[PDB]
Amino acid sequence: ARTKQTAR
Amino acid sequence: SDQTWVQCDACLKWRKLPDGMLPEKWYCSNNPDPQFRNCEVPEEPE
Ligand SMILES: [Zn+2]
Repeated sequence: ARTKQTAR
Repeated sequence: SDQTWVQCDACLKWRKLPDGMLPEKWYCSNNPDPQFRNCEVPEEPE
């Protein structure tokens, strides 16, 4: 799967 | 953060996933959260 992390 | 997002391969929207979680292809229908389990649901903001 294509994933990305954002800085929550 | 860090919030994990996955992109639906059908509608291209990004969906939040629980921390620590996958198939090669992923779709809204596979969402553990029933609120975001249909491609019609608008993408959540960052
Ligand atoms: Zn979708």
